[PDB]
Amino acid sequence: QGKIFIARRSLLDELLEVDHIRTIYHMFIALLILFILSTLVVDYIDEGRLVLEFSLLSYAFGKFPTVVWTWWIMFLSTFSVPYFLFQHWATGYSKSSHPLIRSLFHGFLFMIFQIGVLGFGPTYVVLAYTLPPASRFIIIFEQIRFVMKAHSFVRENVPRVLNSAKEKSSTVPIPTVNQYLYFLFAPTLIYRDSYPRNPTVRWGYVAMKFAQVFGCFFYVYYIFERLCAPLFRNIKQEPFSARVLVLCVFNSILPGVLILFLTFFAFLHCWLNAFAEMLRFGDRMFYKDWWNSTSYSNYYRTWNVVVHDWLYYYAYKDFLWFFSKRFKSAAMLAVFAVSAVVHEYALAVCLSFFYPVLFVLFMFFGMAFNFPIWNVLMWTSLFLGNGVLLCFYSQEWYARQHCPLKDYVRPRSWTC
Amino acid sequence: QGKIFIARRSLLDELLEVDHIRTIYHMFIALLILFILSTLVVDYIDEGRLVLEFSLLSYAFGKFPTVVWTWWIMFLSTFSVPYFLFQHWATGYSKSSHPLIRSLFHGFLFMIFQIGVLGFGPTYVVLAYTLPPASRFIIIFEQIRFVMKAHSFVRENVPRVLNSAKEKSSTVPIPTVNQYLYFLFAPTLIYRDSYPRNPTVRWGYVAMKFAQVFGCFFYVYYIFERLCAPLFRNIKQEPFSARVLVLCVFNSILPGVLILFLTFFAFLHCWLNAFAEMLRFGDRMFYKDWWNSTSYSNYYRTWNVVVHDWLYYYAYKDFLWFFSKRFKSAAMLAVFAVSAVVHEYALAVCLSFFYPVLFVLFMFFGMAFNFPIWNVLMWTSLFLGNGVLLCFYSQEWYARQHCPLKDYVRPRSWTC
Ligand SMILES: CC(C)CCC[C@@H](C)[C@H]1CC[C@H]2[C@@H]3CC=C4C[C@@H](O)CC[C@]4(C)[C@H]3CC[C@]12C
Ligand SMILES: CC(C)CCC[C@@H](C)[C@H]1CC[C@H]2[C@@H]3CC=C4C[C@@H](O)CC[C@]4(C)[C@H]3CC[C@]12C
Ligand SMILES: CCCCCCCCCCC(C)(C)C(=O)Nc1c(OC)cc(OC)cc1OC
Ligand SMILES: CCCCCCCCCCC(C)(C)C(=O)Nc1c(OC)cc(OC)cc1OC
Repeated sequence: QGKIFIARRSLLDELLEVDHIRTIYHMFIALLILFILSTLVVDYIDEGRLVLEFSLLSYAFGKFPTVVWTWWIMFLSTFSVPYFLFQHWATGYSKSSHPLIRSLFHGFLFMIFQIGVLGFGPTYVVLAYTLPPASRFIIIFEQIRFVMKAHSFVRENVPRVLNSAKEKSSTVPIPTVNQYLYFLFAPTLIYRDSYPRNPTVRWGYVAMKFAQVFGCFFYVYYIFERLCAPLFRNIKQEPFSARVLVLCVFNSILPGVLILFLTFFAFLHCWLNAFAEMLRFGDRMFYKDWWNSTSYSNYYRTWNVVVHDWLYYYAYKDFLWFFSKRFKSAAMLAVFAVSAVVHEYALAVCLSFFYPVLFVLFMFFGMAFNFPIWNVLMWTSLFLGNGVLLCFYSQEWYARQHCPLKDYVRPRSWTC
Repeated sequence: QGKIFIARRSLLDELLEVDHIRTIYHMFIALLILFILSTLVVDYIDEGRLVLEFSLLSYAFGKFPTVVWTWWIMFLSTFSVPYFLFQHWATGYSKSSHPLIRSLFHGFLFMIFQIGVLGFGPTYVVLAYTLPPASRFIIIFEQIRFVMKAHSFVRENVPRVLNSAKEKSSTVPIPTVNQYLYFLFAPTLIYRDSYPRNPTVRWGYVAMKFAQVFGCFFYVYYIFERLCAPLFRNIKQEPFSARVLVLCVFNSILPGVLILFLTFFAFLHCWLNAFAEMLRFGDRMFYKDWWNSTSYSNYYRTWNVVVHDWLYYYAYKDFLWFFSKRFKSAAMLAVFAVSAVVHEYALAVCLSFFYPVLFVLFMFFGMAFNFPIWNVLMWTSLFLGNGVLLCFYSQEWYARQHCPLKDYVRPRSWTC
């Protein structure tokens, strides 16, 4: 019915000790060194001198004070008002006569809080202040994580209070402020927080892995520059040939697959692991081997098991017993769908589109491969889907960048 | 003083059972499936129908009857006349009075045999019949292997006869015809042949790995087509910009590194292993982990340990005690040098050049990195060297293909 946190170490950290995968990692970072050397040489050729401009990151992270102010107000809101609302509701529930009306009132209050304060704020800051595209993504990912963990907090703390008031003890098991402040930075996503912990904080370890994140970000940056610039920077003498389109979906796979592997590694492994060992909770793995995945169910099961666990437990179970319809084969097909749309939302704000190639891509993916060789099929479909989504998104982004076309129903499909 | 053949299995065959490297292999073959699908789609777009032309292999393997006739005469020569010459020399040596003059006579006879019959034949077939470029490579690699194994045969069988005639026994330990015919197809390169053997012949195994070779060859083919065509097919509106050159040496690394990895795998692992288990001698590994290589000595030590063992034993030891000079630090720097030149020769015949970028590349490599982070330096230098050699060779090949310029001292360096 619940989840057990066991203190096993991260999978990739245990696996990276073997010398072969060690050499794969060294090959990756040698490729990065080659990238930076090629970039410095190209800059020294083009400008003659004065290397290391770093222009794309300056354009993508422009209004950074606005972003950090938005994050400050976001964090203080999601830290203060849900806790205070739950305190008031628990007191008014356990104190006096029939609180079912009061319970529905507080439930509406929390619903409007989450919806208003955590959609309107984060979404309308973007649509009002006209942020850079990458600076929208950080705050929208933050709002998604915050609403997920707030819903987790409430859904975990409701039934305990319910059963304790049914037992009718004045000692209401309300959570404290410090453990909530801890969970707000926890790498997990369920309010049953890191009661299993780590003994000490290896500061060399956290420094190494945080610098690893800081390096992987520049690896993403150099990948974007050296591959997404030559393939996409306004080669728009429109042939509309299927040859050019298939060559884009071919040539964008290497940047696509490198970005996917690298961002998996960076974000999950070292980002979370830095905020794990810095927070004394490195006591849970957050991804099994997603390459060892023949069927689709397993692939979703062990890619970013944080999101998978949150979605599975809360969405699957609660949203399932709420319906228990005659067609329960969609028990996953439903949640993935909204997952799709939330990813669509994640690509709706920062891209200023709604072009749902990820949505229909996921639908074709699932409805085609739900009905060892399966591992090869999974890898080839992953390459092709990654490549097509990357080429389509970059192509539409630069085609709308070509002409502003001043409701965005499928724009820039014609080369402007 | 000698070598011991132990029946340990191939390294990569034992390592490929682990599921992670298994997934790397499946990723590779899924990439190949994506390659062939992209090629069929591009052909169906360009021609409208009538897929699967296979033109480049028809041009590269044109005069195949001539190649197989050359190989037949090569094999029958190197199978008959060295054996007969050694028989006659051993008999005339152990039979009668002072054979030092006769021994020098037979030594000159074998020297002229190897030099004439195994340079002139194979090299002058090429320079007379004007073979396709890839069909030169098969016969020149065959002549190199044949001269190496013939020299091995003679250098192993001389001292045994010497010591046996010093002991003065009429039973001269001459080798038989069948074991020589076996060694001529043996995967090893030392005449101390596969006395350790395998019990049986797994025909499913040899069929699978031979089909694996046949697939890896097409993987090389599709790599060449989809990457070396767009980057190199006569984009010759000469800027002579350092930017275009560094972008070539950058963009040719992925085809370069894929070709190197794949050809290592294909040729060594499955080619040799098919001719190992089909010949009842899979009782020796022929490469350790060359990725786990920090220093240069180890890298050369365990890349294609067949050639390394032949060179090391015969060249190193014999050519070393023949000089034992005051500067013996070149004990490796010498042999590698001739190795370089033989590779240069391997790239002198089939490329119709002598452009020695591999030679000076190897020299800079060694003289710069002889004096974990070393693993990264090795990988980045390997990427850069592979890329520069591939771009230079393809560029010069296509630039000489542009205009024939009808002694080839550094041609096509100007864009024709
Ligand atoms: C059918 C054809 C395409 C198969 C091609 C197989 C090639 C791509 C694969 C199969 C097994 C692989 C090797 C297995 C493990 C390692 C250890 C790592 O530290 C470096 C890469 C290296 C050395 C791999 C390189 C590429 C490799 C040799
Ligand atoms: C400093 C930055 C560049 C490091 C980037 C590290 C990335 C490229 C590396 C480090 C460890 C690697 C993983 C280790 C082993 C495997 C198992 C194999 O079956 C699939 C690839 C996979 C999943 C690797 C993918 C790429 C990987 C995650
Ligand atoms: C830009 C080229 C494509 C790169 C792909 C990865 C980009 C960073 C994604 C980061 C994020 C959002 C956390 C994530 O992993 N996404 C994700 C997931 O977790 C919510 C679950 C999931 O189900 C199997 C599939 C998912 O992506 C398909
Ligand atoms: C075309 C792009 C570059 C691809 C590189 C591999 C091509 C096939 C080579 C096949 C062959 C000749 C057998 C070989 O492995 N060469 C080789 C070697 O053995 C003799 C020893 C050696 O010393 C460390 C270095 C060697 O190559 C640098």
